[PDB]
Amino acid sequence: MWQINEVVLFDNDPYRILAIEDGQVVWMQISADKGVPQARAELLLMQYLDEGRLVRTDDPYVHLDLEEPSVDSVSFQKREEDYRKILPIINSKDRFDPKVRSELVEHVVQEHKVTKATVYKLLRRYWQRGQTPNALIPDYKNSGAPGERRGTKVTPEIERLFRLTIEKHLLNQKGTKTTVAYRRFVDLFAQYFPRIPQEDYPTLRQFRYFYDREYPKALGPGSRYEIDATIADIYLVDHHDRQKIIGRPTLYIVIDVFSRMITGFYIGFENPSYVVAMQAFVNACSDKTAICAQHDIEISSSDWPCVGLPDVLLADRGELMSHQVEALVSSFNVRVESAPPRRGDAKGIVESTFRTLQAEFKSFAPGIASLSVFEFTQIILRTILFRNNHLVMDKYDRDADFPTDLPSIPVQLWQWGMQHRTGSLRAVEQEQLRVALLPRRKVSISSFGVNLWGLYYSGSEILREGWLQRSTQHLEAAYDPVLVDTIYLFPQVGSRVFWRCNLTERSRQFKGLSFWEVWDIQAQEKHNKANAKQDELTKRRELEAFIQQTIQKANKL
Amino acid sequence: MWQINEVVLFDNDPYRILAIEDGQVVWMQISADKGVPQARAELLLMQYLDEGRLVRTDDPYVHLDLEEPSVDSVSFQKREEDYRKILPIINSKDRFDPKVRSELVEHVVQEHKVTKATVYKLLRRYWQRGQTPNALIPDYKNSGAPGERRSATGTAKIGRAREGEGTKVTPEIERLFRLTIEKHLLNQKGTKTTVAYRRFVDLFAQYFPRIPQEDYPTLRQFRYFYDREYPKAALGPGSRYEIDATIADIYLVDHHDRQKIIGRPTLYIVIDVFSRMITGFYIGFENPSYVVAMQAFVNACSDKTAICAQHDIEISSSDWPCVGLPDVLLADRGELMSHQVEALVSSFNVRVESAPPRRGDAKGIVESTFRTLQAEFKSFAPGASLSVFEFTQIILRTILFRNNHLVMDKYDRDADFPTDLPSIPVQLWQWGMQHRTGSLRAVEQEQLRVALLPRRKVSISSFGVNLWGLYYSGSEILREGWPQHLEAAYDPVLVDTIYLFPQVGSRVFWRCNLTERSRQFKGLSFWEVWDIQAQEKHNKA
Amino acid sequence: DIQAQEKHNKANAKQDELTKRRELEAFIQQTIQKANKLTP
Amino acid sequence: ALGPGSRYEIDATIADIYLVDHHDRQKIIGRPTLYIVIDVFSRMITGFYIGFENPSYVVAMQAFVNACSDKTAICAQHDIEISSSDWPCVGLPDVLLADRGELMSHQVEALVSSFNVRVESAPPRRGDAKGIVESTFRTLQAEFKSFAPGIVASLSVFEFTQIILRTILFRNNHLVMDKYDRDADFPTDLPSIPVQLWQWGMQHRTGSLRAVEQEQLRVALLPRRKVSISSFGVNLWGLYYSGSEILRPQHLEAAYDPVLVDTIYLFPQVGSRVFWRCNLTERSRQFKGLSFWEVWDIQAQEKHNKANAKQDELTKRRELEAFIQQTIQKANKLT
Amino acid sequence: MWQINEVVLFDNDPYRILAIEDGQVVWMQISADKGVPQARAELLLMQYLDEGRLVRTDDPYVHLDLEEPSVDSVSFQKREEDYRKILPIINSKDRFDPKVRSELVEHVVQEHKVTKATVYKLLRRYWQRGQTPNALIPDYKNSGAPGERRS
DNA sequence: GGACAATAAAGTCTTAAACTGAACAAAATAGATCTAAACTATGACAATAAAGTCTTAAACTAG
DNA sequence: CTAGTTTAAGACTTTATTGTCATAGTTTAGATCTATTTTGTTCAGTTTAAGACTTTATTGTCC
Repeated sequence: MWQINEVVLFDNDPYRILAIEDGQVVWMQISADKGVPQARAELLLMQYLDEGRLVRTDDPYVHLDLEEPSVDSVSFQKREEDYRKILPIINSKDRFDPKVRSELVEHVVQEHKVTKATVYKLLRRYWQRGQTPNALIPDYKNSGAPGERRGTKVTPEIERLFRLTIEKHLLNQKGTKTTVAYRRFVDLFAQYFPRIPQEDYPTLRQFRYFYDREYPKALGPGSRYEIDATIADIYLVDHHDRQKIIGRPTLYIVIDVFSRMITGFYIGFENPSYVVAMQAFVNACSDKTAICAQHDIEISSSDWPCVGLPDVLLADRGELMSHQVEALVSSFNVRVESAPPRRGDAKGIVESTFRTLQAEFKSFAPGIASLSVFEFTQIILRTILFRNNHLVMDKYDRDADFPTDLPSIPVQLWQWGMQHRTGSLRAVEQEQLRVALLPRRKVSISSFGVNLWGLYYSGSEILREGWLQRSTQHLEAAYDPVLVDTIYLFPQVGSRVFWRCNLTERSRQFKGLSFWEVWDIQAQEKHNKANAKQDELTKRRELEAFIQQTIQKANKL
Repeated sequence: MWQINEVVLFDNDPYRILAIEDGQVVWMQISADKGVPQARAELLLMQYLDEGRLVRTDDPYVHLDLEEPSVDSVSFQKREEDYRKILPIINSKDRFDPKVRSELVEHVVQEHKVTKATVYKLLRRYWQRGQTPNALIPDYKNSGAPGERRSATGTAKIGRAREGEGTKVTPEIERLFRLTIEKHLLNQKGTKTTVAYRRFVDLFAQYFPRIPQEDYPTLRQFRYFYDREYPKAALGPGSRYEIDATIADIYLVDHHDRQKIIGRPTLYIVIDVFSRMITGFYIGFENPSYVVAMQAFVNACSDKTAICAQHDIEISSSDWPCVGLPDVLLADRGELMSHQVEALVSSFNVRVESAPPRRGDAKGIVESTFRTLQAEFKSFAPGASLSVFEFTQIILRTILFRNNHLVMDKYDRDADFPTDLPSIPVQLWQWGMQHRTGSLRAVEQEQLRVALLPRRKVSISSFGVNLWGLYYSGSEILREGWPQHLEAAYDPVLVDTIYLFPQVGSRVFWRCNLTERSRQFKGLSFWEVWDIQAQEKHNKA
Repeated sequence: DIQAQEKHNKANAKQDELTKRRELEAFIQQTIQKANKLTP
Repeated sequence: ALGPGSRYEIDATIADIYLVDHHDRQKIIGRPTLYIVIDVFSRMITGFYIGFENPSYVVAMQAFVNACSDKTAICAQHDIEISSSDWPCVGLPDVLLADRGELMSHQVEALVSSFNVRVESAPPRRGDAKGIVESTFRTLQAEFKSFAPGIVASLSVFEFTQIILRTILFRNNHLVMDKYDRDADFPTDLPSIPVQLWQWGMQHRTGSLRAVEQEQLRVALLPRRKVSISSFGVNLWGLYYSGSEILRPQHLEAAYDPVLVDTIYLFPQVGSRVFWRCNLTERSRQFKGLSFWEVWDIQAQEKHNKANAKQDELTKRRELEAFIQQTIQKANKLT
Repeated sequence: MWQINEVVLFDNDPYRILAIEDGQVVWMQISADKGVPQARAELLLMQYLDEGRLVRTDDPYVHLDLEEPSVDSVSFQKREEDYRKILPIINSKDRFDPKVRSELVEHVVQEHKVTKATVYKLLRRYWQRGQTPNALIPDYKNSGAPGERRS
């Protein structure tokens, strides 16, 4: 038949069923603000349903199922107090009889100190809203009419003036300010209302508010780096030609201070110095996927996650060149200060399989076994990968703010610092950083091109700029001391642009060499120019030897 | 899914993406001349893309990075000076935060003595055009309105003042100019702009009779109009050469048949005057003369690799670098056949001036091992156990050693000579060729050799061509088989082949070889033939 | 009238129906078990 | 007087079988547990729920959500044609017997104030669910204890559910009780069968049940947790969610179902149960189709292999490096 | 490396090289009947040679080193006075400078009573056919159209 | 047919007067960039006032 | 009687409207810079028609 607390229409009037009992049905109207529940017989209701006067519907007070008032709020306390006050009446069996309802009402009034009208209102709300305690929540959410409009105040004539000024000035126009429109409105208001003094016009605050309302519109990873170096005793061999000898190698490495993780490396075949370690620093700031791929090693980004510039470099300015210091401090914003004492990390990398000599940093001095470098580089790369990824450090010091589930592995510390301490590193382009840190020397210019170290170079920019004529000047060029093929000329003193120059025909017979053996060959040629006078006598002796041999051989026949 | 410096359309407005970091994307509009970059979330961008309000397009500044202003131009220094101003701000990781940005702007203002609006404009230009230094090049290429006309407006005359005063070209004058050009100049040839100007003057006279003659448009204005919108588009290497000769007293023999005795050798050498270097040589077997020294001169101008290789000596181009003609040959013009001098002067452009007093530099080559007799040049007049091979080898090796390693003592070095430059012939030759001379001149060896050989008149008969009482014949003479004073060049060391000149006035030659009925003289030289004929004549009477 | 008689018959004893439907339940459970066993 | 719908009670049991998916017959789900709701007056079963974890009252509220809905759809979905008379159980009861201290606070608040259901003390249990199951299976005792979220064989589920439903219907409609304590007012021609007693009580004493709608009741009884907000969306239990209303406060909260990780219900303002639906993002897309227990197990496995696996991998990689280095050096020396 | 009086092809055009001094090379084209020799840098020619824009070819005027015109013929005389006319200009170190060249041309015009155009033609023909006296022999040998039918 | 003019056709050269094109310097004109001082839009805080809901006291009222 | 209703007054609850700051970023007139177009003057090198010279094929007069 029907359920409890369900609403029906009886001649376009909503009613709620309160109780169903054998032979009787009690209901109430939920449209007015007075009344009491009333009962009648089910047969009448069946008759009205058959005629079509009763129809089914929904509950206008269903939203009260979503309410959960917070503690120590007015709604919560008021609901609890109202329910406590009216509880004894609705629990009684004879709650729909006027007499017993009366005695209960005055019984509540006597002990709760409340008038009868409030008790009747509470009972009415409970019966008309759905027979739940959430039906006794006050309507304070209605106060203030949220979302609705409410030293002269604003008048409808003033509102019309505002709308007029906005309509002809602000709307469908660009480049117009609000202050000039306010000035125009002030002019209009003054020329309509001359009586009002000047200090009583509406302000620009009100004008702007109306216009806006009515017309909506500590130290983590990457903080500082360090540099170390070591020497390996083995002599290396050229890969393509197994007879050439290069020499014993020297290894430079770059270390993160926080996580003690290795970021870059370099291999050089001369005495260690701070000028050459800058190539290791350049390598440390790049992406090593290509270099690992070229050595038959497959790598992922996760394995070596170290690309970008650091914040501080730990090295002594005394042993570096001035242009390098200036480029680091000013051009790339990297601070340089004193280097702490170093420990044997590079020897720890290499001591596992080779004998090592102590390496000491000296000054830069330019001017006058069948293992190959490829296998050596592969071995060093794989050793670095293993040491970074899987080896656990025992002497590493742990600070207080570390989880107990964090092992002393450099990559885990790096990732923890990325996710908790320092974010990420800055971006840089590789070619500019690589060129800006090479050693440089003064060059000369003539009709044969650019002269550096006795070699001659040429390019397309010097030809187009017609320089060979109007520049015969103190110009600098950067050179890589490993290959003589290319140099980089700086066309203006203290500039940022460089031009690339290649070897000319006069010097192409030095192609493929490095500057060290070029200087060696030049020393040998100087010695030959010295001892040509002694060579002349040997040449003469060979001459008479051949002459006499030929004469005696002819005399034999 | 997004790349740095990528341009997208959002509600038909272009936006450029500047950075991506941990869920945030920073972007900036590139259409207006105000504003600052904004940041949003990537999920919102994905919603925008899926809905259909965001699309991809191309960057309108892709051409910018492929630019290169020249140095000393205002663009270069302005770019370099402006990029140095905003460097501390773009190097910061807090450059997208208003308060830190304000602090950085204040620092830049205090340091570089520049206003705040300029800094904001520079930052906006850097961000809107692609985050490259070329984004800081000014727009001075737009000033002056390049490629547009200035005739419609104004009243005054543009240009210099007449050294009295003309007029200004107006559109009606332009119409008259175009009418005249279309009438008298277009789609024709051989007509001049001066007569077209004369034709325009008459038309201007009849249209504007009031204006005097001195206020007409001039010919420069007419020509500029027509061109604008009717386009028609001291000593050194290889400068003087000298000749010297000597005689050695030893008697040489044939290499194969050691019984035969050839005689006493004569040696010719050619010397470079500047660096005192030996350039060529020739071995004779008679009294020295200039006609035979021409062969040494021929050998001096060729490549010597082949002749040295034939004698089992291996050299390179750097050991004997003398290929080409000198400017001057220094010998006696009187004691030469006229055709030789004519060929040298006209066809090859080599001057012949008189020789200076001689020296003894040939003896130093030859006197080191053998005794030498005096040699004297005189007029041409034709009509032991040691082979020539070993003698030639010895001469070549001595000359090579003298040229490469010996150091001169009496030589006077030039003022410009570097101190570390040894006084050696090849070093001086290379230095002078690198600094003063440049290069030598080109020549073909066969023509030069044939042009300097001796010549003799021949006769025609049934047997063939008769030279010095010998008979020659060839293929080309058979076609015609014919006497207008023909002539032939011969080599006085071998009688096998001769060079006939059929056409007078040109040195085009035919090759002729000995016939069967006179080749009992084959293999030997003209001197032996002359001796045999002389002794036969003496003993037959 | 027949429906009332059928209802009275069903409500008379209902033990036979109880046993028959228990047998049917056991049979269908065994059928499902056998089908599950033969499924793989 | 007591009647149908005056008191409801909960019971649970565990069956010693292992279940597999209906389509993929190679995935083991686990041992099943059964929850049932009993009406005290008629001893009739009103709702059910099948779980796969430790019995608890927090999870037992899903059988109460089931008990108040219409069961025709689920019976049809398991290929069973049913009429209303066989299962007449739709509406809300008066009192629910359970442990008030073992439930969450929001659950009790919603039950008491928003739906007006009184929560009282539970009586001792009997072998009801056990008696349902032990007919053709093996049973071990099940004990309710606390809710523990977070980190700490040829039969399919379809056939098990079909058997359970048919057994429930048989016991409800046809079986006759023996130890039932009859009342004086009962007619002599009324046998002790649950549906007959239900009909007599509804006709004589109680009337009907109360109205309710299922979506609000189900959402109000789910468990909740605090969430995080960032540029990656909403973070709950380590997973990431997003929705349309987010792309448009310090203490926000969300409701989740521990059975499927696909959707969550965020509550934007306090004092109301209006919610927004949030779905998984691609950043967590590889967790689709799983449950929360499996996700917690996977996280436990991931966090487990970080104590001895470190040294094991250290040693393995060390000898691997030694081997590759030695073979490379030997190959180089040979050439 | 190049020699004096050598012919090269630059973008499929023949050019003859006339002089070399201290990194500068003077060259003239030999195709048209107008123009003056131009100078540029040697490294630019190296650049051109690098990417195959400059190759070597054969001299189209080698046949002139075979001619010995007889005395008392018109070619002999004409060549003699044509050489004596321009001898002052070609013996100067400023022959490739426009202004000094103009002054020398004016001097020859005044002293020999000849037209400026003839002097420029003689200079062009001397520079184009290999810098020898034989380059100043007239083309009278083609006159008369020998070995043809007049019709 | 031989021979000797011998007349004419085809190509090359010089002149004389005129013309041309590139380069420089000075006018007039058009667009771009910076300064210096003032200005504008926006957000945060505090105060004030309007609009709605609530109970009390006392008499009233329909039955 | 009597069970249920009406009204005026004062306090409470919620929120819209307004007054002052503080500051990151923008506007504006005027001066100066950078580049252009248009015209006057000069000079090194070029064009063009007419006639003359150079060479040789084709024909005439004669044997």
